[PDB]
Amino acid sequence: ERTSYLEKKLSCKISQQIRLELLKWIEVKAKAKKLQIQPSQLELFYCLYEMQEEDFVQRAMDYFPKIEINLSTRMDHMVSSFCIENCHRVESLSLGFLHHLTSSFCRGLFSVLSTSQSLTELDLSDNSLGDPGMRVLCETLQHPGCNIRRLWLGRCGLSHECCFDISLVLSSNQKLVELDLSDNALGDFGIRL
Amino acid sequence: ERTSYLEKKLSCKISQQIRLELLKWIEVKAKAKKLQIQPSQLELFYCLYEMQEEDFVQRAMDYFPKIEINLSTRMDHMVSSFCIENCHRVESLSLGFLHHLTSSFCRGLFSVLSTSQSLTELDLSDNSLGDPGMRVLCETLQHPGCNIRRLWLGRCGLSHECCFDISLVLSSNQKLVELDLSDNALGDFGIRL
Repeated sequence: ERTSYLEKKLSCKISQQIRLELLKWIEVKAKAKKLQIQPSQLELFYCLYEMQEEDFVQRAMDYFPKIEINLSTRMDHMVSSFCIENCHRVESLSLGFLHHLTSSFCRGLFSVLSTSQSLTELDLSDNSLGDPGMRVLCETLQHPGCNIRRLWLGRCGLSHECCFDISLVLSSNQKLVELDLSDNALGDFGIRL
Repeated sequence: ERTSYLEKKLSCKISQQIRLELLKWIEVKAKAKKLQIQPSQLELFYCLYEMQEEDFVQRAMDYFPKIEINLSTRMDHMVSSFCIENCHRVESLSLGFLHHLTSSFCRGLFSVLSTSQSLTELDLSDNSLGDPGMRVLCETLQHPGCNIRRLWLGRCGLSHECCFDISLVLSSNQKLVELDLSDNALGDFGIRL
Protein backbone atom coordinates (compact mmCIF):
# COMPACT_ATOMS: atom_id res chain seq x y z
CA GLU A 1 0.00 0.00 0.00
CA ARG A 2 1.21 3.47 -1.00
CA THR A 3 1.61 4.59 2.64
CA SER A 4 5.08 5.94 3.40
CA TYR A 5 6.10 3.84 6.42
CA LEU A 6 3.95 0.78 5.67
CA GLU A 7 6.14 -0.53 2.82
CA LYS A 8 9.78 -0.33 3.89
CA LYS A 9 9.68 -1.76 7.43
CA LEU A 10 8.35 -5.14 6.29
CA SER A 11 10.24 -7.87 4.45
CA CYS A 12 9.66 -8.72 0.79
CA LYS A 13 11.18 -12.20 1.18
CA ILE A 14 8.17 -13.50 3.12
CA SER A 15 5.69 -11.41 1.11
CA GLN A 16 6.90 -12.95 -2.15
CA GLN A 17 6.63 -16.38 -0.55
CA ILE A 18 3.18 -15.38 0.72
CA ARG A 19 2.12 -14.36 -2.80
CA LEU A 20 2.89 -17.82 -4.17
CA GLU A 21 1.21 -19.47 -1.18
CA LEU A 22 -1.92 -17.33 -1.59
CA LEU A 23 -1.90 -18.02 -5.33
CA LYS A 24 -1.58 -21.73 -4.56
CA TRP A 25 -4.36 -21.48 -1.97
CA ILE A 26 -6.81 -19.89 -4.41
CA GLU A 27 -6.38 -22.85 -6.75
CA VAL A 28 -6.78 -25.23 -3.79
CA LYS A 29 -10.11 -23.65 -2.85
CA ALA A 30 -11.17 -23.34 -6.50
CA LYS A 31 -10.48 -27.03 -7.19
CA ALA A 32 -12.21 -28.08 -3.95
CA LYS A 33 -15.08 -30.19 -5.27
CA LYS A 34 -16.81 -30.33 -1.88
CA LEU A 35 -19.25 -27.50 -1.14
CA GLN A 36 -17.22 -25.78 1.56
CA ILE A 37 -19.64 -23.06 2.65
CA GLN A 38 -17.18 -20.63 4.23
CA PRO A 39 -14.65 -20.12 1.36
CA SER A 40 -17.34 -19.20 -1.15
CA GLN A 41 -16.56 -17.90 -4.63
CA LEU A 42 -17.82 -14.45 -3.65
CA GLU A 43 -15.55 -14.45 -0.59
CA LEU A 44 -12.52 -15.25 -2.75
CA PHE A 45 -13.44 -12.39 -5.08
CA TYR A 46 -13.48 -10.11 -2.04
CA CYS A 47 -9.85 -11.07 -1.46
CA LEU A 48 -9.15 -10.92 -5.20
CA TYR A 49 -10.62 -7.42 -5.43
CA GLU A 50 -8.36 -6.43 -2.53
CA MET A 51 -5.34 -7.42 -4.64
CA GLN A 52 -5.53 -4.42 -7.01
CA GLU A 53 -2.75 -6.20 -8.93
CA GLU A 54 -3.56 -6.62 -12.62
CA ASP A 55 -1.34 -9.57 -13.51
CA PHE A 56 -1.79 -11.51 -10.26
CA VAL A 57 -5.59 -11.64 -10.47
CA GLN A 58 -5.23 -12.64 -14.13
CA ARG A 59 -3.36 -15.84 -13.31
CA ALA A 60 -5.11 -16.43 -9.97
CA MET A 61 -8.62 -16.36 -11.45
CA ASP A 62 -7.64 -18.44 -14.50
CA TYR A 63 -8.60 -21.40 -12.26
CA PHE A 64 -12.31 -20.47 -12.56
CA PRO A 65 -14.09 -22.54 -15.23
CA LYS A 66 -17.60 -21.95 -13.87
CA ILE A 67 -18.66 -18.78 -12.02
CA GLU A 68 -21.70 -18.73 -9.73
CA ILE A 69 -22.32 -15.42 -7.96
CA ASN A 70 -25.01 -14.24 -5.55
CA LEU A 71 -25.16 -10.50 -4.87
CA SER A 72 -26.81 -8.53 -2.07
CA THR A 73 -25.35 -5.01 -1.82
CA ARG A 74 -24.00 -2.25 -4.04
CA MET A 75 -20.45 -3.00 -2.91
CA ASP A 76 -21.04 -6.63 -3.91
CA HIS A 77 -21.59 -5.41 -7.48
CA MET A 78 -18.26 -3.59 -7.76
CA VAL A 79 -16.19 -6.41 -6.24
CA SER A 80 -17.68 -8.80 -8.79
CA SER A 81 -17.33 -6.23 -11.58
CA PHE A 82 -13.58 -5.89 -10.99
CA CYS A 83 -13.24 -9.66 -11.36
CA ILE A 84 -15.30 -10.36 -14.49
CA GLU A 85 -13.69 -7.39 -16.29
CA ASN A 86 -10.44 -9.35 -16.64
CA CYS A 87 -11.53 -13.01 -16.43
CA HIS A 88 -10.38 -14.31 -19.81
CA ARG A 89 -11.17 -17.99 -19.13
CA VAL A 90 -14.80 -17.82 -17.97
CA GLU A 91 -17.18 -20.14 -19.83
CA SER A 92 -20.43 -20.24 -17.83
CA LEU A 93 -21.57 -17.34 -15.66
CA SER A 94 -24.56 -16.65 -13.42
CA LEU A 95 -25.92 -13.98 -11.09
CA GLY A 96 -27.96 -14.04 -7.91
CA PHE A 97 -30.02 -11.04 -6.79
CA LEU A 98 -31.73 -10.82 -3.40
CA HIS A 99 -32.10 -7.08 -2.70
CA HIS A 100 -29.83 -2.16 -7.27
CA LEU A 101 -31.87 -3.51 -10.18
CA THR A 102 -32.23 0.07 -11.46
CA SER A 103 -30.38 0.83 -14.69
CA SER A 104 -28.07 3.19 -12.77
CA PHE A 105 -26.56 0.17 -10.96
CA CYS A 106 -26.81 -3.03 -13.03
CA ARG A 107 -25.45 -1.23 -16.11
CA GLY A 108 -21.91 -1.22 -14.72
CA LEU A 109 -21.90 -4.98 -14.20
CA PHE A 110 -23.80 -5.76 -17.41
CA SER A 111 -21.34 -3.65 -19.41
CA VAL A 112 -18.66 -6.10 -18.27
CA LEU A 113 -20.39 -9.07 -19.92
CA SER A 114 -20.57 -7.42 -23.35
CA THR A 115 -16.80 -6.84 -23.32
CA SER A 116 -15.91 -10.39 -22.19
CA GLN A 117 -14.70 -12.48 -25.12
CA SER A 118 -14.52 -15.87 -23.40
CA LEU A 119 -18.08 -15.57 -22.06
CA THR A 120 -20.53 -17.93 -23.75
CA GLU A 121 -23.41 -18.67 -21.35
CA LEU A 122 -25.41 -16.35 -19.08
CA ASP A 123 -27.76 -17.82 -16.46
CA LEU A 124 -30.04 -15.09 -15.12
CA SER A 125 -32.88 -17.46 -14.23
CA ASP A 126 -34.80 -17.45 -10.94
CA ASN A 127 -34.40 -13.71 -10.36
CA SER A 128 -36.73 -10.74 -9.90
CA LEU A 129 -35.12 -8.84 -12.78
CA GLY A 130 -37.90 -6.57 -14.01
CA ASP A 131 -38.57 -4.92 -17.35
CA PRO A 132 -36.43 -1.81 -16.67
CA GLY A 133 -33.60 -4.14 -15.71
CA MET A 134 -34.32 -6.24 -18.79
CA ARG A 135 -34.23 -3.12 -20.97
CA VAL A 136 -30.65 -2.24 -20.03
CA LEU A 137 -29.63 -5.87 -20.57
CA CYS A 138 -30.70 -5.70 -24.22
CA GLU A 139 -28.80 -2.41 -24.58
CA THR A 140 -25.58 -4.17 -23.56
CA LEU A 141 -26.28 -7.22 -25.74
CA GLN A 142 -26.41 -5.04 -28.86
CA HIS A 143 -22.79 -4.03 -28.25
CA PRO A 144 -20.51 -5.57 -30.91
CA GLY A 145 -18.23 -8.35 -29.75
CA CYS A 146 -20.70 -9.78 -27.22
CA ASN A 147 -19.99 -13.51 -27.55
CA ILE A 148 -22.91 -14.67 -25.40
CA ARG A 149 -24.59 -17.60 -27.16
CA ARG A 150 -27.09 -19.10 -24.69
CA LEU A 151 -29.06 -17.15 -22.09
CA TRP A 152 -31.56 -18.61 -19.61
CA LEU A 153 -34.28 -16.28 -18.32
CA GLY A 154 -36.61 -18.64 -16.48
CA ARG A 155 -38.77 -17.50 -13.56
CA CYS A 156 -37.80 -13.87 -14.22
CA GLY A 157 -40.27 -11.07 -13.59
CA LEU A 158 -40.42 -10.34 -17.31
CA SER A 159 -43.71 -9.08 -18.76
CA HIS A 160 -45.03 -8.51 -22.28
CA GLU A 161 -43.32 -5.13 -22.73
CA CYS A 162 -39.86 -6.69 -22.42
CA CYS A 163 -40.28 -8.62 -25.69
CA PHE A 164 -39.93 -5.37 -27.65
CA ASP A 165 -36.29 -5.06 -26.56
CA ILE A 166 -35.55 -8.75 -27.13
CA SER A 167 -36.78 -8.45 -30.72
CA LEU A 168 -34.15 -5.75 -31.24
CA VAL A 169 -31.12 -7.79 -30.14
CA LEU A 170 -32.22 -10.69 -32.34
CA SER A 171 -32.58 -8.34 -35.32
CA SER A 172 -29.06 -7.01 -34.60
CA ASN A 173 -26.96 -9.69 -32.89
CA GLN A 174 -26.29 -12.94 -34.74
CA LYS A 175 -24.58 -14.71 -31.82
CA LEU A 176 -27.64 -15.88 -29.87
CA VAL A 177 -28.34 -19.54 -30.62
CA GLU A 178 -30.39 -20.59 -27.58
CA LEU A 179 -32.99 -18.45 -25.80
CA ASP A 180 -35.07 -19.56 -22.81
CA LEU A 181 -38.10 -17.60 -21.62
CA SER A 182 -39.88 -20.32 -19.64
CA ASP A 183 -42.21 -19.32 -16.79
CA ASN A 184 -42.98 -15.75 -17.83
CA ALA A 185 -46.30 -13.92 -17.71
CA LEU A 186 -46.18 -12.65 -21.30
CA GLY A 187 -49.37 -12.95 -23.33
CA ASP A 188 -50.13 -13.34 -27.01
CA PHE A 189 -48.91 -9.77 -27.52
CA GLY A 190 -45.46 -10.76 -26.28
CA ILE A 191 -45.17 -13.49 -28.89
CA ARG A 192 -46.50 -11.04 -31.47
CA LEU A 193 -43.55 -8.75 -30.77
CA GLU B 1 -89.03 -7.52 -59.14
CA ARG B 2 -88.29 -10.71 -61.10
CA THR B 3 -91.67 -12.26 -60.20
CA SER B 4 -93.63 -13.40 -63.25
CA TYR B 5 -96.98 -11.65 -62.73
CA LEU B 6 -95.71 -8.71 -60.66
CA GLU B 7 -94.11 -6.85 -63.58
CA LYS B 8 -96.52 -6.87 -66.52
CA LYS B 9 -99.84 -5.94 -64.87
CA LEU B 10 -98.58 -2.57 -63.64
CA SER B 11 -97.89 0.54 -65.72
CA CYS B 12 -94.40 1.82 -66.49
CA LYS B 13 -95.67 5.33 -67.26
CA ILE B 14 -96.36 6.10 -63.59
CA SER B 15 -93.35 4.09 -62.39
CA GLN B 16 -90.99 6.15 -64.55
CA GLN B 17 -92.65 9.30 -63.22
CA ILE B 18 -92.34 7.85 -59.71
CA ARG B 19 -88.62 7.22 -60.25
CA LEU B 20 -87.99 10.88 -61.02
CA GLU B 21 -90.19 11.96 -58.11
CA LEU B 22 -88.38 9.64 -55.70
CA LEU B 23 -85.03 10.83 -57.07
CA LYS B 24 -86.19 14.41 -56.57
CA TRP B 25 -87.42 13.58 -53.07
CA ILE B 26 -84.07 12.12 -51.99
CA GLU B 27 -82.38 15.40 -52.90
CA VAL B 28 -85.13 17.31 -51.07
CA LYS B 29 -84.51 15.34 -47.87
CA ALA B 30 -80.74 15.43 -48.36
CA LYS B 31 -80.71 19.22 -48.77
CA ALA B 32 -83.06 19.67 -45.79
CA LYS B 33 -80.90 21.69 -43.40
CA LYS B 34 -83.32 21.22 -40.49
CA LEU B 35 -82.77 18.12 -38.35
CA GLN B 36 -85.89 16.23 -39.39
CA ILE B 37 -85.67 13.19 -37.13
CA GLN B 38 -87.88 10.78 -39.08
CA PRO B 39 -86.22 10.89 -42.58
CA SER B 40 -82.77 10.09 -41.21
CA GLN B 41 -79.80 9.35 -43.44
CA LEU B 42 -79.88 5.69 -42.37
CA GLU B 43 -83.58 5.48 -43.26
CA LEU B 44 -82.89 6.82 -46.75
CA PHE B 45 -80.14 4.24 -47.20
CA TYR B 46 -82.69 1.57 -46.28
CA CYS B 47 -84.76 2.76 -49.25
CA LEU B 48 -81.61 3.17 -51.35
CA TYR B 49 -80.50 -0.38 -50.56
CA GLU B 50 -83.96 -1.55 -51.64
CA MET B 51 -83.33 -0.03 -55.08
CA GLN B 52 -80.83 -2.69 -56.23
CA GLU B 53 -80.35 -0.43 -59.27
CA GLU B 54 -76.69 0.41 -59.89
CA ASP B 55 -77.04 3.64 -61.87
CA PHE B 56 -79.99 5.07 -59.95
CA VAL B 57 -78.29 4.90 -56.54
CA GLN B 58 -75.18 6.41 -58.16
CA ARG B 59 -76.98 9.63 -59.12
CA ALA B 60 -79.37 9.60 -56.15
CA MET B 61 -76.62 9.43 -53.53
CA ASP B 62 -74.41 11.98 -55.33
CA TYR B 63 -76.33 14.52 -53.19
CA PHE B 64 -74.49 13.32 -50.04
CA PRO B 65 -71.53 15.57 -49.18
CA LYS B 66 -71.31 14.49 -45.53
CA ILE B 67 -72.29 11.03 -44.27
CA GLU B 68 -73.16 10.41 -40.61
CA ILE B 69 -74.24 6.84 -39.81
CA ASN B 70 -75.24 5.12 -36.58
CA LEU B 71 -75.48 1.32 -36.67
CA SER B 72 -77.19 -1.14 -34.35
CA THR B 73 -77.69 -4.52 -36.05
CA ARG B 74 -75.95 -6.83 -38.51
CA MET B 75 -78.47 -5.93 -41.21
CA ASP B 76 -77.64 -2.27 -40.58
CA HIS B 77 -74.06 -3.04 -41.62
CA MET B 78 -74.98 -4.51 -45.01
CA VAL B 79 -77.45 -1.75 -45.94
CA SER B 80 -74.74 0.83 -45.24
CA SER B 81 -72.10 -1.30 -46.98
CA PHE B 82 -74.11 -1.39 -50.22
CA CYS B 83 -74.25 2.41 -50.17
CA ILE B 84 -70.63 3.34 -49.41
CA GLU B 85 -69.37 0.79 -51.96
CA ASN B 86 -70.52 3.06 -54.81
CA CYS B 87 -70.61 6.54 -53.25
CA HIS B 88 -68.10 8.39 -55.43
CA ARG B 89 -68.73 11.86 -53.96
CA VAL B 90 -68.32 11.22 -50.22
CA GLU B 91 -65.88 13.55 -48.46
CA SER B 92 -66.41 13.10 -44.71
CA LEU B 93 -67.68 9.85 -43.21
CA SER B 94 -68.47 8.60 -39.71
CA LEU B 95 -69.81 5.53 -37.92
CA GLY B 96 -71.90 4.99 -34.82
CA PHE B 97 -71.82 1.70 -32.90
CA LEU B 98 -74.21 0.88 -30.07
CA HIS B 99 -74.37 -2.95 -29.95
CA HIS B 100 -70.66 -6.99 -34.45
CA LEU B 101 -67.31 -5.44 -33.53
CA THR B 102 -65.69 -8.83 -34.18
CA SER B 103 -63.41 -8.98 -37.22
CA SER B 104 -65.88 -11.37 -38.89
CA PHE B 105 -68.40 -8.50 -39.17
CA CYS B 106 -66.69 -5.09 -39.32
CA ARG B 107 -64.27 -6.33 -41.99
CA GLY B 108 -66.95 -6.22 -44.68
CA LEU B 109 -67.77 -2.58 -43.99
CA PHE B 110 -64.16 -1.54 -43.40
CA SER B 111 -63.12 -3.14 -46.70
CA VAL B 112 -65.46 -0.64 -48.37
CA LEU B 113 -63.52 2.36 -47.04
CA SER B 114 -60.17 1.18 -48.42
CA THR B 115 -61.66 0.93 -51.93
CA SER B 116 -63.37 4.36 -51.83
CA GLN B 117 -61.36 6.92 -53.79
CA SER B 118 -63.30 10.05 -52.84
CA LEU B 119 -63.08 9.27 -49.11
CA THR B 120 -60.77 11.61 -47.22
CA GLU B 121 -61.87 11.77 -43.56
CA LEU B 122 -62.94 9.00 -41.17
CA ASP B 123 -64.52 9.89 -37.81
CA LEU B 124 -64.58 6.81 -35.57
CA SER B 125 -64.47 8.79 -32.32
CA ASP B 126 -66.71 8.18 -29.30
CA ASN B 127 -67.06 4.43 -29.93
CA SER B 128 -66.28 1.24 -28.03
CA LEU B 129 -64.13 -0.11 -30.87
CA GLY B 130 -61.69 -2.42 -29.11
CA ASP B 131 -58.22 -3.65 -30.00
CA PRO B 132 -59.43 -6.64 -32.11
CA GLY B 133 -61.64 -4.22 -34.01
CA MET B 134 -58.73 -1.79 -34.27
CA ARG B 135 -56.50 -4.57 -35.60
CA VAL B 136 -58.70 -5.25 -38.63
CA LEU B 137 -58.95 -1.51 -39.28
CA CYS B 138 -55.18 -1.28 -39.75
CA GLU B 139 -55.31 -4.31 -42.05
CA THR B 140 -57.68 -2.43 -44.36
CA LEU B 141 -55.70 0.81 -44.16
CA GLN B 142 -52.60 -0.93 -45.54
CA HIS B 143 -54.51 -1.69 -48.74
CA PRO B 144 -53.13 0.38 -51.65
CA GLY B 145 -55.36 3.16 -52.91
CA CYS B 146 -56.81 4.02 -49.49
CA ASN B 147 -57.12 7.80 -49.77
CA ILE B 148 -58.02 8.41 -46.11
CA ARG B 149 -56.01 11.40 -44.88
CA ARG B 150 -57.39 12.32 -41.44
CA LEU B 151 -58.80 9.88 -38.89
CA TRP B 152 -60.20 10.77 -35.46
CA LEU B 153 -60.08 8.05 -32.78
CA GLY B 154 -61.04 9.94 -29.64
CA ARG B 155 -62.73 8.23 -26.68
CA CYS B 156 -62.20 4.83 -28.31
CA GLY B 157 -61.53 1.76 -26.18
CA LEU B 158 -58.01 1.53 -27.58
CA SER B 159 -55.26 0.20 -25.31
CA HIS B 160 -51.47 0.00 -25.54
CA GLU B 161 -51.44 -3.13 -27.72
CA CYS B 162 -53.25 -1.33 -30.56
CA CYS B 163 -50.27 0.98 -31.18
CA PHE B 164 -48.33 -1.94 -32.69
CA ASP B 165 -50.75 -2.08 -35.63
CA ILE B 166 -50.85 1.71 -36.04
CA SER B 167 -47.07 1.79 -36.34
CA LEU B 168 -47.40 -0.58 -39.31
CA VAL B 169 -49.79 1.55 -41.38
CA LEU B 170 -47.61 4.61 -40.83
CA SER B 171 -44.54 2.67 -41.97
CA SER B 172 -46.48 1.56 -45.08
CA ASN B 173 -49.12 4.16 -45.98
CA GLN B 174 -47.99 7.68 -46.88
CA LYS B 175 -51.50 9.17 -47.07
CA LEU B 176 -52.16 9.80 -43.37
CA VAL B 177 -51.52 13.45 -42.53
CA GLU B 178 -53.57 13.90 -39.34
CA LEU B 179 -53.96 11.32 -36.57
CA ASP B 180 -55.96 11.84 -33.37
CA LEU B 181 -55.66 9.48 -30.40
CA SER B 182 -56.99 11.74 -27.65
CA ASP B 183 -58.57 10.17 -24.56
CA ASN B 184 -57.00 6.72 -24.73
CA ALA B 185 -55.61 4.60 -21.89
CA LEU B 186 -52.28 3.85 -23.56
CA GLY B 187 -49.17 4.15 -21.40
CA ASP B 188 -45.55 4.96 -22.08
CA PHE B 189 -45.25 1.61 -23.87
CA GLY B 190 -47.85 2.71 -26.40
CA ILE B 191 -45.83 5.79 -27.31
CA ARG B 192 -42.72 3.60 -27.42
CA LEU B 193 -44.34 1.51 -30.15
